[PDB]
Amino acid sequence: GTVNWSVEDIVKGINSNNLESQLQATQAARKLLSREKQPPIDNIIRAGLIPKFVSFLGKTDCSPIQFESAWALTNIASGTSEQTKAVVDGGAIPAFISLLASPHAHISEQAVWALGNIAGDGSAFRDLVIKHGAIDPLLALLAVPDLSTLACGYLRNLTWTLSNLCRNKNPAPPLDAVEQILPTLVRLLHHNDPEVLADSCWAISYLTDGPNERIEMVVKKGVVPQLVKLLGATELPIVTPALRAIGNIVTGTDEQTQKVIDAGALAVFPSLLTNPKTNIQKEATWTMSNITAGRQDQIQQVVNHGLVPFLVGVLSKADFKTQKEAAWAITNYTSGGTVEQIVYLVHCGIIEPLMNLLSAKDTKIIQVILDAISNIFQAAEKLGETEKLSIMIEECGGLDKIEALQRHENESVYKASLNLIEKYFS
Amino acid sequence: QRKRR
Amino acid sequence: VQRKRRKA
Repeated sequence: GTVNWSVEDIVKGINSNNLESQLQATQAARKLLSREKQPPIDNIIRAGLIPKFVSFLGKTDCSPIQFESAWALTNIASGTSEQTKAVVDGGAIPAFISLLASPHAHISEQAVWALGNIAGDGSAFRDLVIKHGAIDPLLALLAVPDLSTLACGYLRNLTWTLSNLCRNKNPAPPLDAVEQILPTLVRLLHHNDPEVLADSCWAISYLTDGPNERIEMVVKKGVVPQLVKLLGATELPIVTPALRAIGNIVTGTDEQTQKVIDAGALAVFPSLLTNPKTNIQKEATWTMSNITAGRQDQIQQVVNHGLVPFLVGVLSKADFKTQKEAAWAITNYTSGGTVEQIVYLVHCGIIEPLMNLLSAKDTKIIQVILDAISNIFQAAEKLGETEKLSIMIEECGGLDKIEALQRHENESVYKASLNLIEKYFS
Repeated sequence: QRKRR
Repeated sequence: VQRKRRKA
């Protein structure tokens, strides 16, 4: 019927004075734009069809053509920034917002989706969608006693669109928009659908990716316990954003970090630091590095949960980027830790794998390790065991590596290595 | 300390 | 798919 029309036939039908011919041509356009292989987005734009689709969004007495044009425009807006911009430039944003209140759920859903693609283009279009007033009607769609009475796909699209209104930086979303969205977002974060949970966690991760004031906005809503629960989920698409959110939160103040610890997060890190997905291990070790950059009582809670052996393990064997995060976690630990915590770190076996990482061709990790080693030596000086440490570093071949660092192509590396071999191995 | 990616 | 979603 409407399968595989040419752009020319679509144009002919949409330019007729016949609402039904326009409906069939718009459906044919929708089908072209929904084909799996390279939809003719640019051809549809160059035909000048976006304005007509936008006008069709307003034809209340023909809900089928509203739906079909909403879908066509959704898929145009799914493309490049230029194609989304073509949709916006046609006046689509206000028409979709007006469709959010459509009594036909499939049409409102299509408007939600379209607005999500527009907002997903980036910060400018996100904020323009917000200025046109999309948040009120979007959240009104979710103002029900129990989210379970909404259709799974409807709810998933609403959540994904909201996540895009929370996404992107430079600039971040308007503070008032975030505050308006958060109560609904937290309600979705407690819903039982894995895709709703994943996109809610992503939204929260976006909101916590920034200065401490944004973190505080989120933490004040009490979502941290729920984030830790999701951190222990089986579905990787949930763990990943939950871990990202937790990592963001612990980049904030020590109080925010403590909220994460008190929620029980550290108990999940035995699994996360041994998680077979490289990205989980990396992000978990990054989160650990930011926790070991906290207070001494927080380092102490890292110790109490038994995570130092897991950092020793990561340092001993993991993808290099994870090992770099583990090196950072060790340097932070040794910069902020007590002498007893630093010796405990050594008794867990940190020295050998740290020295083994000194044979890397990356200069940052080298400097990080030398700083950690120096901090450990300073601890030994406070204990008088500097010589025992020097010996330990020598047995595992570390002295050779430091001597080689003397002839390194970096100045700070040279100064650190020379300083170590002069203050200790002399 | 507070690496923030 | 995360930024933009084409409806197929």
